[PDB]
Amino acid sequence: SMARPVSIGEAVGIVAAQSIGEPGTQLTITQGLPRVIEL
Amino acid sequence: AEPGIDKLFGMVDSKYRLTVVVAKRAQQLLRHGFKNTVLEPEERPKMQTLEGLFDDPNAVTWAMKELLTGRLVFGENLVPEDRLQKEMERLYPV
Amino acid sequence: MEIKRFGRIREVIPLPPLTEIQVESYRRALQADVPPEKRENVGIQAAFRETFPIEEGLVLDFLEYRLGEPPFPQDECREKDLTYQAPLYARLQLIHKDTGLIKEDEVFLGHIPLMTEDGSFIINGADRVIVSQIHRSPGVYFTPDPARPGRYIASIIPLPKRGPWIDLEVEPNGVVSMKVNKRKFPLVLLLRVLGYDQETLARELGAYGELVQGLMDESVFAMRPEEALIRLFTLLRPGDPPKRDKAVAYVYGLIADPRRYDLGEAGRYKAEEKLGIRLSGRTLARFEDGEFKDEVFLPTLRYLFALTAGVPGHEVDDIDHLGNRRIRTVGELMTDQFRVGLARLARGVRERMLMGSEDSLTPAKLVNSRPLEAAIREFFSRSQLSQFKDETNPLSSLRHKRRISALGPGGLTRERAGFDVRDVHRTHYGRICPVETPEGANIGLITSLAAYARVDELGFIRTPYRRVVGGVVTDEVVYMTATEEDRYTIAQANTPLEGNRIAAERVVARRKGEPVIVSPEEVEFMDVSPKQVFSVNTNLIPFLEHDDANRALMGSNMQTQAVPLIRAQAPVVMTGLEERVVRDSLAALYAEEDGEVAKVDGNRIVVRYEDGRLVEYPLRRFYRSNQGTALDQRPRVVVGQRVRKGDLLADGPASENGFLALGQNVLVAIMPFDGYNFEDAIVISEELLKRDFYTSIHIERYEIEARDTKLGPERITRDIPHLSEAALRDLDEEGVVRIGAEVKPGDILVGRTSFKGESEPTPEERLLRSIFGEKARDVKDTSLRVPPGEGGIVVRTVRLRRGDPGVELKPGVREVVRVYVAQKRKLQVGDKLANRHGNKGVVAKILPVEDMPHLPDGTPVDVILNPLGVPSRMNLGQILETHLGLAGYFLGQRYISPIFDGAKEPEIKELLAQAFEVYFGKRKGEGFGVDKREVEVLRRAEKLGLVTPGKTPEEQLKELFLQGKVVLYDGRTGEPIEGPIVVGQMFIMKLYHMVEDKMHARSTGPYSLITQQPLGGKAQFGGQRFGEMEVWALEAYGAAHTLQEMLTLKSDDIEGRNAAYEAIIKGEDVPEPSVPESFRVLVKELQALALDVQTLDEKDNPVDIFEGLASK
Amino acid sequence: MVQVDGGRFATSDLNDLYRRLINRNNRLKKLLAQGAPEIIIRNEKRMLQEAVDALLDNGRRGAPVTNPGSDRPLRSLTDILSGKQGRFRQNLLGKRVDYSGRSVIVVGPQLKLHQCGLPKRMALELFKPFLLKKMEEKGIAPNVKAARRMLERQRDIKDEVWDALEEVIHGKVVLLNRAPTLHRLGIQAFQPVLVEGQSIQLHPLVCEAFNADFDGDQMAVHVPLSSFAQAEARIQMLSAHNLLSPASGEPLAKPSRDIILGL
Amino acid sequence: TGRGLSFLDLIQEGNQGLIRAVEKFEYKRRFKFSTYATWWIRQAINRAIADQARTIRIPVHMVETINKLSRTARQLQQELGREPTYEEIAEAMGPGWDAKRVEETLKIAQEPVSLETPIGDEKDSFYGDFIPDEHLPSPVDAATQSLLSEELEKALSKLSEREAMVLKLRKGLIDGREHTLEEVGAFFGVTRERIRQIENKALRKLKYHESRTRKLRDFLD
Amino acid sequence: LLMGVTKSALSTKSWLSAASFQNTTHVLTEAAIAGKKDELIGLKENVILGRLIPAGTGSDFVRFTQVVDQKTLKAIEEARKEA
Amino acid sequence: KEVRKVRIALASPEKIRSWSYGEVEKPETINYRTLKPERDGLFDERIFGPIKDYECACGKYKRQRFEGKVCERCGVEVTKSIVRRYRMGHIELATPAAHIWFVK
Amino acid sequence: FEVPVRSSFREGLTVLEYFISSHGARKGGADTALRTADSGYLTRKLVDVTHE
Amino acid sequence: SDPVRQYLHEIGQV
DNA sequence: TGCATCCGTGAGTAGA
DNA sequence: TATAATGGGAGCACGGATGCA
Ligand SMILES: [Mg+2]
Ligand SMILES: [Mg+2]
Ligand SMILES: [Mg+2]
Ligand SMILES: [Zn+2]
Repeated sequence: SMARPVSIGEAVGIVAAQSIGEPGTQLTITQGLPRVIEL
Repeated sequence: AEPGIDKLFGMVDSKYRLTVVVAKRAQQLLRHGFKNTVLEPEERPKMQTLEGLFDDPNAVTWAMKELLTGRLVFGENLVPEDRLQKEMERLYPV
Repeated sequence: MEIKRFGRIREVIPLPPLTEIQVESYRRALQADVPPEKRENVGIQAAFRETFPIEEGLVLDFLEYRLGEPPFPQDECREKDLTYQAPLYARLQLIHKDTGLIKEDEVFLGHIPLMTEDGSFIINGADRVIVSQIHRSPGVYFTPDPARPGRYIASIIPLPKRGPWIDLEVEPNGVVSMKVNKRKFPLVLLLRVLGYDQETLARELGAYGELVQGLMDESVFAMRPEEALIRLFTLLRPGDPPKRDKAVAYVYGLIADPRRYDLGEAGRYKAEEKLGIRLSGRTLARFEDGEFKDEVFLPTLRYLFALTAGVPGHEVDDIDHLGNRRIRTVGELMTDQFRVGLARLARGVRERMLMGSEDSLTPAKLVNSRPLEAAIREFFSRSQLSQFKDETNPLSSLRHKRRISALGPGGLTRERAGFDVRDVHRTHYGRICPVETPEGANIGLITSLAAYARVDELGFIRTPYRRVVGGVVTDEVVYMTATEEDRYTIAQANTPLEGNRIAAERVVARRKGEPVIVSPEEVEFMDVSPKQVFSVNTNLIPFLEHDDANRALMGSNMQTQAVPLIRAQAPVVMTGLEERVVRDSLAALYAEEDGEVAKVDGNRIVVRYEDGRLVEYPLRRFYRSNQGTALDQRPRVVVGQRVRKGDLLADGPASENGFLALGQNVLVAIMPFDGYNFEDAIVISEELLKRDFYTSIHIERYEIEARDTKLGPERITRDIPHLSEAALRDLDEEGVVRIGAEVKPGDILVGRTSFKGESEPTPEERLLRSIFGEKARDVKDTSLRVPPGEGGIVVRTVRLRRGDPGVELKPGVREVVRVYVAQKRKLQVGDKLANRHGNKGVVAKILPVEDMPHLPDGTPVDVILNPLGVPSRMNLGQILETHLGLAGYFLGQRYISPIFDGAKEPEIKELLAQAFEVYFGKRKGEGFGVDKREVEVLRRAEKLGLVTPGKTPEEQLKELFLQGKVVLYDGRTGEPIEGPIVVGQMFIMKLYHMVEDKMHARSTGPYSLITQQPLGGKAQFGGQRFGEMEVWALEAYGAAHTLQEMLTLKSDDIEGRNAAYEAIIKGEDVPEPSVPESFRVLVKELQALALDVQTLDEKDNPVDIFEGLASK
Repeated sequence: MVQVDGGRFATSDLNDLYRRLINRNNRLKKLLAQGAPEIIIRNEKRMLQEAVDALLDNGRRGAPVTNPGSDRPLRSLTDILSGKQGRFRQNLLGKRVDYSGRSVIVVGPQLKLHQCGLPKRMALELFKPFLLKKMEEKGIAPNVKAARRMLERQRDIKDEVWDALEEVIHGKVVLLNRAPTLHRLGIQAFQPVLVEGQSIQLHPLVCEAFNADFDGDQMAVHVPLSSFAQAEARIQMLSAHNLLSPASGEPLAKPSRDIILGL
Repeated sequence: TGRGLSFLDLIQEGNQGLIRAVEKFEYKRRFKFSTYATWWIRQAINRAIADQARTIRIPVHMVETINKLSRTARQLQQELGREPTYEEIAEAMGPGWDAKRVEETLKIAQEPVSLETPIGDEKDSFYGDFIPDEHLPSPVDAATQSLLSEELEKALSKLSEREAMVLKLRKGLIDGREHTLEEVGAFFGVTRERIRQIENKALRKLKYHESRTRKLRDFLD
Repeated sequence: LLMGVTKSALSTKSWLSAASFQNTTHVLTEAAIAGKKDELIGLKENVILGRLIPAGTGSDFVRFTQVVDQKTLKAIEEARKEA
Repeated sequence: KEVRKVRIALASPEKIRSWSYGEVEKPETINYRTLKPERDGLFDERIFGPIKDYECACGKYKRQRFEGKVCERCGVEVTKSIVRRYRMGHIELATPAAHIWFVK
Repeated sequence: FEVPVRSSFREGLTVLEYFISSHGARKGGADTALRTADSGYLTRKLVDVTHE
Repeated sequence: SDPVRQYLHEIGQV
């Protein structure tokens, strides 16, 4: 977000989960969301 | 955008440390009634009322401007908290 | 003004009554208009025929029943919070089997709710609607085994709660298995029970190779049906002693007895048609001659083996095929709940038969009506398919009754619904609307009945088609279900016709839904109209063929959200269906026969009909609906006017001259304006507010009760302790605010005092009273006031009191006051507007007339729409409506363009030319030439390639006007827009969602009992929910103190919130937050689970968060 | 066991479960004292066990305990703790809060990136205690109570309290939030600008981050109280302070729609 | 079954009845045991149904009264063809019964409702979420009491200490208790009649200070 | 050992964090048997107790930082020097 | 006394008894007329606590001067009503009962 | 389907073609409706596993 | 599985 | 070792 | 407190984990 080294104390777990989950409704052998959840 | 936010982020190793410093400093300014301010009378943040310019009631803005000046010293394990509070209560009674 | 009609398609039949799906159903259920001897076995009568006779006097039998007349009119029911209903009496006879004596009587069974002419009900004073329920029709079905290719499953399905589903299949081990109540057992056993012998089964089923060999078990044929029945009984019911009498009492009850197991009549017909047999009763098996006799089983098994073997003439069933799905209407649901409630009467009857005096008994002493009453009441008040009737406007009510749901009792549960049931089936053509259906989790589950679609007594949905013989289309109209439809080849209604004969060599038709091109000789039928394909709402969208289905859906659904306006006007471009909607919804008032109006007033219209009888029609005036809108009737006629039969007298809400008005026609320009139309937002002219466009009357009802309490009675009085005259100003002598008074938040409507709960006044508190030289008043102020963001003029008052005639209050309540307050709402910023094409948005900005883009003649536009909303949405209907609206603006005429048949481009070009002559030629005759600005715009247009170079400015301006684009001047500058803008007349409605109702804020307020967190909702003045995801947001930001503040000081921390409030009002900083209360609730609730939860320190020493309060 | 508005009573099902348990336990004790046969005592003990079962976790084993004339399974302690409506998810990991509000959003084109239009009435309610203290600092009210009673009736509201409210919120920020919150940009900090009308004004550039258009979308407002909370909101959560997606690193606040069209 | 008690509960209470029957039975009368037992079993079952079926306990005789009222009203609605009023019930109940007694009896016969009763169409919300807590003081009330004590301490020091402290001594600001004339007298070394006349005197002078600054208006509500 | 996000989330050392996810009965039972102690290391645990989350400003890294005047610093320096 | 940890374990019958301020003998809630907690009932104030702050059931001691004082008449401790949230009761079973969480 | 829709929204659709498109439209809608739920569940799982 | 059935069975033993 | 059983999951806010 | 009466009545979907054949 800041284009600079991450500040200590930033919680990157929540940020990662949100970053992965956010475009979950945009996702359209397995493809898309079922594949993601499969992995 | 907050004025000089890039510089303020530049002053610290972590943005959250900047937040802590600003918060604590604002608390110190509220407790001592802005009597401990390092700002000159012409450097004082102003608010526009119906009457005229008064002092900016917001302690956070004050703290950020003070921090911008460079007259403040921040860090860990500088002084003991008790000694600090006693000296501060002596220099600026409430 | 003149109304120009388009389209070459002539509808052979009008729309059938749209409320029939309610009215006809419930009427057929009750049959009060038919004499008791003529009453059919369908409906409530069935409940009387199934439950009776009651035996083991020794016998109580049903002779006849009757419905009385309503003890109160509908209006009085709505007023007094009663239910509109008729009494139910049952005439029965008590027959003794020894003594030949017969005791005749008729007993009161309680009251049953009555439907209105509009097809709704009134329950406890509130209008309600019973929603039709689609489900899987009973019968015999055959589906391919998903796990085992080449094998099939045969399902025998009865009606819901009419007894168990039964599944027959061929298992890999080679035998034939049957499943009842999740128990698999070899079918051969039951086959032996029904009396079948190895010989009969061998000769019957032996045709198919080695299918019957798995049906061969020597141990089963080695025993009489008795032993097979007993073994079957011990299989189905372990733990119960296998007695013959109880075995029969079980197996016959389950698989035979009609009062338990009942297939549908349509299910019976399904079985007959599919299997090719005839059912004696509606039951699979029947008890006769002291033995069991089969009906359904052998044919079902035969069909199963035939299909499995691959024998031609057998095919699998589509479970979602509309032939296999039927509709349970209001009458049917109410009927079944009546059967359920009446079956409970039997228990009471037999109970009172077994004990007491067998000598002295009457049907009055035997019958306790309470369960039956409690059944029907449970169905109307608390059920799923019984919904609060939605009337924002007549169309919403009309559509609410035409809803088709797959949800509710006996139906599907959500999240258990796959794509299959939510899909649009090929048989939904003409029956269920492919367009109209909710967005989100309910999609496909809630659908709408088609316009021309009708539902038979069987429950199936059928749609009209015209017969075609040898290329000649007749006027004969046949209603067909899906299965019937699959038989023929049906041509489209747009097929070219010279007279009644088909003029096209290759005609577009369909066989079982599959699109195919054919010859006129092969055409067996034709569609009545495109209208039949879509619902009522969807049929109100002009140029529907130019809109994407997804936006058409929104346009369809949002019309029911349209608020009635005082100035409301019918659309410039209509579909022609607008009057029927107003008629069927019973909003407007019409004349009975040919006559002459005697009297026209605000409150009533007196008509004198030719026969001489004087008929006075009272008019509803300023009535509040369920949704809070305004419903009143405005007279459309004058004294001495000569009217015919079925002519308009008064106009109902949201109606202009008998036409449906959901909004107003405004002048729109399509062009971005200063980012105020950014992302679907809408800019409007202040002029709309000046002339009172999009202004609506809204009435809210505020109720209060004064009851009897153990400390003392609560009273409604003008005396309110510790209040100035300024607050008591508009209150009358009794304490109720005078009607016509203006109330704002904080004002008192009904003054009420209540005796204080016994309290120990703090030394400070009771000192203070003496400080001002006063004594503590015996009561405190409970008075009803006006909640924040609400208010208006009080238009009505109602006071119910006990000790006075005609009124009986619920126990303990002394009096009840109702205050009806109305307000006139102007269109403001944040109110939601929408068109019929799915384009919707809130009003972002209201510009003064000088800031609006305007025509060269000085005419400003009403509304500015953003073109960016068009392309991704793919609804071009609004564009064409805007062009035709532009033509109709200058031509001063309206239009009717039905769906799929209507105005095409060249016609609109002609109309735009004709309008252009008026728009320009006027100016030229007024002695005005072409403007410089117009020349510049025309140059830019030449560069755009919108006009042909070299032509005169007038010719180019016409070439632009034909495209629906005009020169537009910026009101802020006077400089023209650099290019021609689309300007026209569009029909826009103000939706029920308004910023005035939805705005809320809370500093502090009421907290919950157990959790001590702020309550929910604006109505309760609660707080906003900060959920898991929001906490995740704060965590991701890394704001610790903000989050902690949300978790403690702002919600459940008592000491914390108190100290924070006190710190803020004193000007200090908020203190350190302490332990939240919900966590203490957690600890104590975990202690109730016998788990010891200990908060410790770094030394593992116990830390008490209860501060010694929980420790002895 | 509480008395509602109508004078009637509302109670928790745990009271019924406890009642069953106590009744069956007492009956058991009496049966033991009276020397009942083994069968009776056995059945009674079974019933007791199933009563403790129903109390602790209902529906776990056998048919769930329901009230007379109802199909609704009574709510046990396990049901209270577990689930989406359970104590944890509902009342612990999330809560309803004070100093919060909501309303319909409307495009803010005149706003700076760090600003949001805030309706006067809403701000008056949200900042109410601060407004009371400010009213006491000036001569609008002699004390806090008088000021509160003054604000209770809308007709008693004059312009001086608005002018004081302006000085109250000065420099402070509020939090705007839209559901569903998919990522941390579903909540952003803005400087409130008091506006007429009941609608919240939202800056065009944050709409993408909020996934907000105006079809009638609504948003919630929250007020950070402490100087720490305000410091966090202003430094960390400010809209203008986060211009890039924490996911892709690309700008999440960028020209779109009409802007791109004009440029 | 269906009286508010489970089948097994009825069976167990009936078992108690059976025990009573066994202990009280006499074979001398040549009666089958079922005859004598049935009475005690029905008695026990009925006592159980009357005792345990209500969340808020009501005495058995009152239960009999309520059931009687129910049957009476049911007969009345049975014959009249409509739900009877309190007056008609008062009539069919005989002497001593008026409309008010019927109303109060029906009011006292009301069973409480569950807080977990479903509100919407889903499991989303419950009835108990819409009920405020009237018991615990809101922060506004707490600050009200606090500021009340503040201003009362502000205006009470305006004059001579001992008489104001005698006023507080009567109203229990000091000790939180009202002291009798002889006691509140014996406190500071005085006795009897004077004390009351001082309180009034205080309350007279108390009418001075505040009336000049007028700080106490709003707290009087 | 590889396991999915669900099993991983349910296998975490913190019982407060695990029980608030799903399978609450299982988690609570095993934890109660083991006499498990939650160290409140993560977020959810502290959120439940309404404590300050160990992240952002709540981090043990940045929350102990002090802010002081040059004058006050000099004063402390005096007090240290003379004593 | 900051909380650095949260421990969870089983509760012995003795622990459960040391939690309880009394046994609930009667399956009763409140009186049908006076609408007050029944003696030895689920809502009984002699066990869980006073309904009104610093006041007993009979009304003998109505003030804060008595704290920790149990009335000899109505047997109610004089203290803050908030303890009604914090105070456990208990039920002594005739025969032990298995906690279903450790069974099913 | 063997037969496509030759018509644009400019030209306008036959009721047949429209009804043909309704299938795809509905399918897409339901797809979205379920997908939101699945995605949300996934997200909650991720948050729960990564929160510390 | 069913307490009532179990008790009825235990009743039929005598 | 694989088939089969029980058990436990299934977005958020608003309103009602 | 006393004829005799003696066994009830309702009612989708995919995963991990364990149990069993
Ligand atoms: Mg959008
Ligand atoms: Mg939107
Ligand atoms: Mg009488
Ligand atoms: Zn006492």
